[PDB]
Amino acid sequence: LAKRIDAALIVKDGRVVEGSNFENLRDSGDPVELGKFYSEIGIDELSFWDITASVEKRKTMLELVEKVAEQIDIPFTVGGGIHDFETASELILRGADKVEINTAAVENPSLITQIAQTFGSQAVVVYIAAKRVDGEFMVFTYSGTKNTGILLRDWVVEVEKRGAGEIVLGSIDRLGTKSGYDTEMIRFVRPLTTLPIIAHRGAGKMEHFLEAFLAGADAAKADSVFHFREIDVRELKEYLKKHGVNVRLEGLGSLEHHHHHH
Repeated sequence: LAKRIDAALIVKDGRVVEGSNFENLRDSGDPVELGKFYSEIGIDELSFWDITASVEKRKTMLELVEKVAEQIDIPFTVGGGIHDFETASELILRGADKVEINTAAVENPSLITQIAQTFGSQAVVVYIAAKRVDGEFMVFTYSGTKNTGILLRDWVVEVEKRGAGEIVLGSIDRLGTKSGYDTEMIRFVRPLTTLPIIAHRGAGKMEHFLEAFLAGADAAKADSVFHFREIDVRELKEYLKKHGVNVRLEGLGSLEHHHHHH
């Protein structure tokens, strides 16, 4: 019944892709300052999703993880093309609370178990990109481009069996949309796993988060809707609490310039 609000930042070469509209920041495209800003206004957890193309990706992600852990105190996940145990191991040891895998786990589900055996299930996030194909939810890999022919219902069960800690459920059918989370897909997955389910893609307004939690999501992740300020994070948490959703609010408070405190 406790619910989580997460912000995700897509990063390339240590930069926020397409930036943000927070001109109060010294550099609105710097993922550490943006991430620290989110942790101060009330985001519960962060995801840093790297799309660095060329041969610099591994070093780039280790450098990001290093800088994030030194400045940021809320949990964060790194993801985006993490392909084996040694890469994931390096990133956790460098300071990431959680590592997210997708394509590599679909192709080699043993990878889930290998990470969880050393670092515990709570360190493992599996991102599942799913799409309706001929009346069935399917799993897509390679940045949503490869139909694996694997059914979502089968993969969710296998992901829990292999030892993942939580699932991010990203609806390709909502990619870039603003009409709501894929609540039908969330409801479809909810009876199939006891793991935390994190909704991703489709958020356009505050009411969409309420819908996702009524559908059984344990957490809701968004990116552009926060970065370009269509939704204010504190306003969202106040709205959710007002309508009965158990979000984390008492741990915040100081954002209205209330007198002074030395």
